[PDB]
Amino acid sequence: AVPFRRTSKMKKRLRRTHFKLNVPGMTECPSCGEMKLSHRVCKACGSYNGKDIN
Amino acid sequence: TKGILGRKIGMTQVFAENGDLIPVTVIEAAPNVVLQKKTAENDGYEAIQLGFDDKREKLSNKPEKGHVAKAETAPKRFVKELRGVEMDAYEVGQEVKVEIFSAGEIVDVTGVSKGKGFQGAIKRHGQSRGPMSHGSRYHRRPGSMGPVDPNRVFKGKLLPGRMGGEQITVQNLEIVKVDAERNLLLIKGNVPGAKKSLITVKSAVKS
Amino acid sequence: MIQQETRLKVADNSGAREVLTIKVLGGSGRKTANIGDVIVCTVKQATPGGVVKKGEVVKAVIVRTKSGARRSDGSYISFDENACVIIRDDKSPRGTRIFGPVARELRENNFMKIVSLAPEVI
Amino acid sequence: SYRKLGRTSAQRKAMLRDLTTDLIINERIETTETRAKELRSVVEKMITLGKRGDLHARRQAAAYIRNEVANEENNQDALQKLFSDIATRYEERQGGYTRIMKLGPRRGDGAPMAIIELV
Amino acid sequence: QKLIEDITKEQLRTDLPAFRPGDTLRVHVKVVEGNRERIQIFEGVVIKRRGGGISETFTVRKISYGVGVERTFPVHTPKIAKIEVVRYGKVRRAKLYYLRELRGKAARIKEIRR
RNA sequence: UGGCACCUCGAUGUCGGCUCAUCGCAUCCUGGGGCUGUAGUCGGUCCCAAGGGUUGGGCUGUUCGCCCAUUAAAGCGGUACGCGAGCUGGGUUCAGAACGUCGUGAGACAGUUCGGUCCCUAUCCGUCGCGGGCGCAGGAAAUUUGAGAGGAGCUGUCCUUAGUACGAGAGGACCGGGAUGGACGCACCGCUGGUGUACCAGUUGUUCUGCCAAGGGCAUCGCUGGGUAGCUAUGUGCGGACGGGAUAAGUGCUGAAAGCAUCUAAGCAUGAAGCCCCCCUCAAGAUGAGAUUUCCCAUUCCGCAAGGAAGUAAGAUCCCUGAAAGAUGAUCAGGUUGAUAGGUCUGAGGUGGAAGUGUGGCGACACAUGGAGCUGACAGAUACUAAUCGAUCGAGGACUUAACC
Repeated sequence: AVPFRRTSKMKKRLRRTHFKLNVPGMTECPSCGEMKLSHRVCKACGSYNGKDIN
Repeated sequence: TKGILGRKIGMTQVFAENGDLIPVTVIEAAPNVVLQKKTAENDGYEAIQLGFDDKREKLSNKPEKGHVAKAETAPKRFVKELRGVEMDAYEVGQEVKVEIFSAGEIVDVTGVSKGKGFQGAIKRHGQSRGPMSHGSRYHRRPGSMGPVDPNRVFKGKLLPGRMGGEQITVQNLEIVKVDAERNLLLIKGNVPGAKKSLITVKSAVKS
Repeated sequence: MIQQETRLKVADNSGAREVLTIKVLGGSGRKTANIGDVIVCTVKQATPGGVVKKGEVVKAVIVRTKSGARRSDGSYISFDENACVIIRDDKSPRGTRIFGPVARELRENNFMKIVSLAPEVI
Repeated sequence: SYRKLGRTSAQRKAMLRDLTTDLIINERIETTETRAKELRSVVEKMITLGKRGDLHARRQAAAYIRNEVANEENNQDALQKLFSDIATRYEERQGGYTRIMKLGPRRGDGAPMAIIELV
Repeated sequence: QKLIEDITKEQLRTDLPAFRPGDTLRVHVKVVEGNRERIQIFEGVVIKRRGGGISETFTVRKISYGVGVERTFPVHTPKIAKIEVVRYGKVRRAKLYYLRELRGKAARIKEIRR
């Protein structure tokens, strides 16, 4: 229940390969496009199917 | 040999001529169309492909529509092979219906069982519990892991893991009634799989 | 379902009143007995005047059980009492009369000298 | 099935009651996405009871709709508003009186938010 | 489950009278003892009516020789000759499980008739 | 069992139970044989065989043993008591408190009652499941062969053959047919049940909706009687069948060396629950990377050169609605030429006779509705609400060489 030996740098760096985050799924709005999220109402001018709700 | 495939509907009962109740399972069948033929010289063995339950155009790509061009039918959802058949009496594009089975024939049925997810040792492998009193601290957990001498664990130890959802075969099942107008089969017993699955119905090969 | 250490009262005029089971015959690990079976059992409470006494190990046949008995046509039978009669080697009973209804899932075996002397064979 | 929303069976009922009573008064709310998705069903069921318009109906709805004032200068109970205005407003639609519109996450805990309103 | 209905429509029976869980009746079953076929009569009270298709089942409880005996049947079995109804019953539930331990004159249901 | 003493380390914790097991054969049962002081029925003894199987309790003692009732049988041994970072210190293991026998005495061995409170969030190798990369020498969508691996492998009665063979008699068959069981395994919810905390109904106390009637909160889901879907066994269905090839111990055919003989030295046969197939499952990362069918076309720029960039085609993914799937990824059904979820209608099922209004009531209540007002996971219709617009990836057949062409 206690590590037998210390961990080197190669093993640490190898294990961290999948610890990362991806880009968001985003697209611009037809009116005053501001590169909002897909299937969401934008907060400045990404007017979802009409007016810009917020 | 012989066989077709369809879906599965549910379960019910049937009173026989001797006023005896027997459980029953319902198979949907519907006509099956032969799509290809494999020969010993060209492919190395002998078989026929089957098609069933066509789908609408938007749900098929171009290779799929090209493949069924020869049989002259619409694209189909399910396709699988069936080996050991008499290679004559079968042409590409021919129809195969439920009449190939008689009332009293014997059959094997193959499917895929329902999933159960991550299950433990007691349910997955049917092991025993420990006592639940008398100062015991061992209830539902896997047993010891072998001797001390090998310095390792053998290959074949049984542990929890994902359970169910594999391929199973049940043999020696009778047929009760054949309903050609609606394309129905009435087996006797149970069959692996959830509702609306794919079930293979092949003639019995002894055991 | 009958197992070891199951109180079960006799339903005939042999002398016993109450009888506890010891073992279920047949098989090499059989745990339960359902109906129309044989068991070796002792006598715990007995009538003073009779042929059988306390502490004696004998053989018996199950007649009634709270758990039912399925039938081929799909119908069921069930009771509210566990009862047995005494027999000896040949299935002829020790007693002369049997009290209460007797399940007919006892017909398939050779138990005729039992069915005969009993009312409501159901 | 349904969702438990991280509460016991007795607080879930109270929270659903509070939300369905506030939606009637304010005509649009903003909560999490899961709360809105689990709320739309109950709110639609309540509207239909009102559309019927009887005494049994009135009494059934009464045993769920919280009693808060819905319009000042009119001493209008929320139940009276439900049986007066909305029933005439949606007298011709056959189901579907709600719509959910998503927004961005929340700063405090990253929860996704949504606005649910009456249409 | 419609397909099952069209499959099993034919074997349903169109003869039985209508009865309720609290109700005394008398059934006419056929027993094929050996080669002879004799009609035996069962008489008792209704206890349960859980069904739903071709697969309904009603239980009837009676008492004979001091021992309570129950019998369960399927409704549409073709071993039933006919079903009668002798008396009606004023009861307040659909599952009369309290009639098991209760005995004596604590039993006996009120009769409705007319 | 001793003798003797090599790794004693912050120790060489030794024996019985629990959970999981594996190996040997010097065989307890089941299969095949040779001799008998083997008429049969039953035996005795000796060979070949390790595939499967090999039990529930009482007595105090943790141990050893004695008993009761079954079964085809209740086999011997190794794995650091096989297994304490898996349980029970149970008894080794202390001691600490007390209770006879020897000490001048301090005390030392009594036999017995009480105690030990005992700990650990898994780094590496091992095991059991699930993903992401790249490779397989154009790019893609499907269907598959099987080098190799795993699983399974057990037995009792009864009826015939036939009261026949044998045997004064009693007794009582081999070989072969037919039913029906025990233990074990795999699937499933139509039936009998279990649970079923957003389903139905009765009821106690105290509060609240201004009052009456009708309702909400709290009291283990307040308590009690039933129960849909899903999950389940004690429930239901099915399995271990029939055969091939080479053999072990055995039984043999012709046949010499050795004019005879002889299972063998030439040669040719038969012969087991062992062995290799037959049955079920996984399987081309089998770098030896396999096979068949169908699509897309050989664009545009730099670089004499190999090569390097950019838009694409067939085809996918991001994103959204979900469950026959699920820890999360993954898998599967769909994205407005759509029934994928919710709602609205019409049903199936469960509980069972609502409220309001009469009528009869001193009243406590009853009768006229409904066999419906009430209904969460279950069906059929219906675009009423939500699955919009878009974005990213993806080939010009690498490279020759010979034969063929």
